[PDB]
Amino acid sequence: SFVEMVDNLRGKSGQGYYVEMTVGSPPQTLNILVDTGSSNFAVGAAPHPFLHRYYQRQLSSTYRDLRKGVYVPYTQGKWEGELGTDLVSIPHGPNVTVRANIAAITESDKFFINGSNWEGILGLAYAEIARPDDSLEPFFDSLVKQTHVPNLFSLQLCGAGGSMIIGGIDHSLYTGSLWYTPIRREWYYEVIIVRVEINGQDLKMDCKEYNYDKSIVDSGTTNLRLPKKVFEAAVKSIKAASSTEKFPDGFWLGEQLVCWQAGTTPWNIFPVISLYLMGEVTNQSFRITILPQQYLRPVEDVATSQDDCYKFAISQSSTGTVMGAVIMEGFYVVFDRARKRIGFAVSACHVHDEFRTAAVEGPFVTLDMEDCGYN
Ligand SMILES: CCCN1C(=O)OC[C@@H]1Cc1cc(C[C@@H]2CS(=O)(=O)C[C@H](NCc3cccc(C(C)C)c3)[C@H]2O)ccc1O
Repeated sequence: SFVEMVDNLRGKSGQGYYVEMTVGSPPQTLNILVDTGSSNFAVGAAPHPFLHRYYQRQLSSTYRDLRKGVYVPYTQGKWEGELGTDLVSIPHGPNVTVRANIAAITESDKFFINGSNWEGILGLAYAEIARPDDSLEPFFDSLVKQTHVPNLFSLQLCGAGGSMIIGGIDHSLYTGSLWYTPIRREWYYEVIIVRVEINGQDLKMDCKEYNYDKSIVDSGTTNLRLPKKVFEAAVKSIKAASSTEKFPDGFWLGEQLVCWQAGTTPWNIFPVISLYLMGEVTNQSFRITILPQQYLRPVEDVATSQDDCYKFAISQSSTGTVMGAVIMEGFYVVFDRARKRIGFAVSACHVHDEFRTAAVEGPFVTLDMEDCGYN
């Protein structure tokens, strides 16, 4: 019965993908950002310039105050509020109702986005990174304990809406085979990258550099973020491959956006990036290939024209590798919590390049993959 959940997501990689939910009795409708990069369920509970609606605890008869404060600092943006519990449901999700923890946001800073269309956030990662501490059971954990919903979900983010299949895998949302990588540790959705190639060229770095100090799958992050050393190597390789044309130094920093005559974007000059992930069997891995149409996020024409403009969706990180929404977009991603693994398959709503195609290929042989994990 996953068909009811197909296409239940809206938004983009820039402002975030969100799903509709209801909290309290009577049910209060709110759009909630889908974030596999955090573990707190929180909604605006007070007026805000960017909010068109918010959670009103007083109007809910099922609301319960936990008499405890909470705050959450994200890489960018933060909020604080009061903890409590209330009945929660997902209209275009499993037909169930569960009591989960809810952080009523009373104050925030650079958290809500103007015009994003969402007023809350659904942290889908594990309790280990929940605030104030791992005692605050995350939404998905509550859902799985209180109902018969299987312990797993899948995300199909489509750039250029999308689907969040709660409790299973919808075989009609992807093509080819699903390839699985182990979830290294249950806190963020941590994985291990064992090799990286640009246009078939191996970056030739100590694979530990790829996972320094970790690598995570974050639907709540827009770009592909890479550790300093890896970012520099990647940019250097991407520059050479596209040396045909020159771009502002600010462009490679994700500041300036490059434009081209409507339909003249030189995709061919931009290389494909292949990230190899640790597999399920000894010395085995697989790779996902990212096309330029993925790491070149399209943006509105800053001018008064109508030319195709984009922003370099690859940026430097100091908190490890982050496989964000722009990476997830070409693929169907299965967060198989039950079997502690993450699956990747070519999405039905994949990118359409002329002579190239985003892919998930295997199997590959890779020795000493364990040494790729950072400690
Ligand atoms: C798809 C579009 C996503 N977006 C984005 O990147 O910036 C704006 C936009 C929407 C948006 C998303 C988030 C979720 C954050 C984003 S982050 O870029 O901050 C990485 C972090 N996950 C990793 C992380 C990093 C530090 C601390 C924590 C704890 C909460 C466990 C977790 C994640 O939860 C918070 C506020 C927002 O306005």
